[PDB]
Amino acid sequence: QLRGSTQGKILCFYGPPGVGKTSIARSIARALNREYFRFSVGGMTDVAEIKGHRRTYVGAMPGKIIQCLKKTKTENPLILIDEVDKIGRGYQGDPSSALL
Amino acid sequence: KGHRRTYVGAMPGKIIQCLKKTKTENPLILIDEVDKIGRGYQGDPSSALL
Amino acid sequence: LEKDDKDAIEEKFRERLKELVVPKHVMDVVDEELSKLGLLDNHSSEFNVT
Amino acid sequence: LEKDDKDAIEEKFRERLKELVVPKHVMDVVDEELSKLGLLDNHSSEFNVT
Ligand SMILES: Nc1ncnc2c1ncn2[C@@H]1O[C@H](COP(=O)(O)OP(=O)(O)OP(=O)(O)O)[C@@H](O)[C@H]1O
Ligand SMILES: [Mg+2]
Repeated sequence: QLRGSTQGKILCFYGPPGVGKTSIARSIARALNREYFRFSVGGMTDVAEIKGHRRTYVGAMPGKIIQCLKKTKTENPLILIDEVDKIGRGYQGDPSSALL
Repeated sequence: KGHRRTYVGAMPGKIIQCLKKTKTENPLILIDEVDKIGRGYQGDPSSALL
Repeated sequence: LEKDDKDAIEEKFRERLKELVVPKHVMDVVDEELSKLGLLDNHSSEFNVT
Repeated sequence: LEKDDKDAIEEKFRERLKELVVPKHVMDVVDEELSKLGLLDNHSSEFNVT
């Protein structure tokens, strides 16, 4: 409110499982009035889910973040990546670099 | 989700067949073998299923 | 005539974009692919991907 | 004469090339690719790649 126009940020809750890290996300989303959305990252290997496709393939669709833009009409939704701590990284070539 | 009725043989997706064959609007559809869904060309259809 | 299946697509997508404050960068790309979609045969795979 | 043609697509590239000074080496490759580009029927996937 003091610095004019609305702005983004990043955060990282952490604590023992089942303590309510997730519910507060939905509550904060209701409090700030911006739209909510979430998606798991745990155990994924290929980057396409965060990154869509080249669309010369016969079956390509844009990556999930673009779907969330298609549903969440707002250009500043409260995305909630979750359970990064067990991010899938066993494949050759980290998807986590694309995440960064 | 089904096809756009432009492609050959664009029959409606499976839910519509169940709606026709059961001839009533309140079937007890029963998904099976959910465990090994995913990792398609689209990543997975699970979002739409949800 | 409601048979038009070319310029109907053009007007629909052009109308859907008006409300947004479109960046000029994307505006050029969407305009070009509209020009390409508006000349193509209705049933080619290129028309469906576009 | 009026109305659109493929040579207009051939042209907008050429003009983009007209200002910057290309090395003689690549001055050819673009030449043969352009000369090939006109002869294709436009719906062939080869036209997309070229
Ligand atoms: N402080 C709290 N007040 C009320 N309910 C709570 C609280 N913390 C947790 N809960 C209950 O726990 C359930 C799930 O909580 P939550 O998913 O946040 O656990 P978690 O720590 O996120 O688990 P994980 O992080 O492993 O997904 C919710 O239904 C919620 O009602
Ligand atoms: Mg939880």
